[PDB]
Amino acid sequence: MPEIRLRHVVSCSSQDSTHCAENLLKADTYRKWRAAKAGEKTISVVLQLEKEEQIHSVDIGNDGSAFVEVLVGSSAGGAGEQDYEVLLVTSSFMSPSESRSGSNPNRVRMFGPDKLVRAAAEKRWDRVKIVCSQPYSKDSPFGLSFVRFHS
Repeated sequence: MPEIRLRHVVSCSSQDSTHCAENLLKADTYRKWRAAKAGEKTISVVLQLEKEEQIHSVDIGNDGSAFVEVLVGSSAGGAGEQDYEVLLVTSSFMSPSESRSGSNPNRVRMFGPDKLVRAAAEKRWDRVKIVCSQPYSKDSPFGLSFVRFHS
């Protein structure tokens, strides 16, 4: 099919035990991504792609988040987490105020071809780096409701 699904969280830089970033593998179940701790200032989570393919459109739901960046890369080599290419810079969906109880505390957004670099999006990748950014928590953890990709 002309879609892209996740397999497992290859790399991660912000995930808890029960609500770990691996919960993103089950976008339709009963668990989402939640930073390993509270004080959601900036969390990173690199997920793997069940198959190396290109990227034409992406889907990510914000769970009290505000900025969401996504990088692309392949499992080739795998020396450091800096051998990726900025597929789509951080996307601002919410703010650090409505995430509490002033406005939409949760919203889901997506990306297409215009939001992805053509020089890289058309390159077959099989790894993705998702990094959320925005200081909205302090005692309770949070992050994304789910993450998806589609060619």
